[PDB]
Amino acid sequence: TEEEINLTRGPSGLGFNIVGGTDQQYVSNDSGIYVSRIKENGAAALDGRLQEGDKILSVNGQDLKNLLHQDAVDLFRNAGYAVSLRVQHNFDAERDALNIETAIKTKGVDEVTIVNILTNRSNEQRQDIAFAYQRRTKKELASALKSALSGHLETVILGLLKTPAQYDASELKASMKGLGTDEDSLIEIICSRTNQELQEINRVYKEMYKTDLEKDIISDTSGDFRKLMVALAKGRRAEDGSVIDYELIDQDARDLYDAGVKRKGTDVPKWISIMTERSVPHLQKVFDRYKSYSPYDMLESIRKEVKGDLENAFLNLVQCIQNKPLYFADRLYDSMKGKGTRDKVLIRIMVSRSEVDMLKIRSEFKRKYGKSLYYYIQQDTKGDYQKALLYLCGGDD
Ligand SMILES: [Ca+2]
Ligand SMILES: [Ca+2]
Ligand SMILES: [Ca+2]
Ligand SMILES: [Ca+2]
Ligand SMILES: [Ca+2]
Repeated sequence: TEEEINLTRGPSGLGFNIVGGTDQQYVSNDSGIYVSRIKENGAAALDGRLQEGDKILSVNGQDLKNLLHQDAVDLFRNAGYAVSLRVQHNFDAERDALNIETAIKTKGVDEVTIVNILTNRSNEQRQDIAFAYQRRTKKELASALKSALSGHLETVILGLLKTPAQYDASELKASMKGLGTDEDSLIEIICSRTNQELQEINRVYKEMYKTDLEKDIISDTSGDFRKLMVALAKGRRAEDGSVIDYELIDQDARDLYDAGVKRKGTDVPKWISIMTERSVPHLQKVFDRYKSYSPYDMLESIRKEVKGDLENAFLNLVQCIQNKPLYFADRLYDSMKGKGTRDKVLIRIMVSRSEVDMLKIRSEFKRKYGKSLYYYIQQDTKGDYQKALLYLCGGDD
């Protein structure tokens, strides 16, 4: 609510304290000026309209806009004795929840407004919106949208309503439930996640499904492929050390060579040890030093040495080590380049990465393919589903 308040200044000021400004912003999450306290017997106290927490929108009939804290203090002191204040009595989450509700309950469902809200809010902001929606309607927002939406738009929106660890845990469960294991989706998640992401995934997975992620992996996988996936999911890769171990970079490169191209067969345990335990910056230098010894680089060496799920997992792993944004750019390109769309891949990347490194993915994509990721999404998808993806993309080029 907005009310205009007229006060008369006395020798002790207008009678209230202010906080905020462009140089604060950590006290209010924006640049606005807010009333924090009302001094008793001051002008604002006897008037009774000004409240603690009000946002000062206007003073003497000028909209406060991008003011430093001292600039607002100078504005309140030079306003004269008769001052008019246009005030405003997460309120953002409460508003977004109400509009989503009216959108869901609009005849035919306002899918546009739902997308415009949820795809243009951060993940934490979406959690707040979910809290306010359930308090107001006594119904779960995802459940409501699951009935309201359909098709690929439902998949996107429902994915966005999960925390990052919940979404990754649910996609990992989906890739193993039943008899057919989706190795591509399992490999994509396990290979591309950081130690911090995986430690939280292992925690959330246990809470959601009452079973350790490692145990579901052991059930649905076998062979060296099982060993590589169990190793990566532990999320205890060496953290980036302060020193570059050149001796170890060269020896690791020699060990990868001797384990594969140089011999008949492959010492797969040796490959798993090096590529899961060493830090990522160390392994990037290892893969370059490997080119000094081998006529084929690490990816070509993998194609020549192993096959099937093991090959696919190693190829995805080396790409993520070498260049994670380029990895997702290529997977995005693969999901869209030919007939139809691999929507499950396209959606999972856009949901999971839009708030992590979507600018780097778009940069790599545009430089490699000459057209923006935006463009490719535009061509391959349609409708509010397309609009959702384009918002997660963030912009053209
Ligand atoms: Ca409609
Ligand atoms: Ca539905
Ligand atoms: Ca299965
Ligand atoms: Ca070999
Ligand atoms: Ca296509």
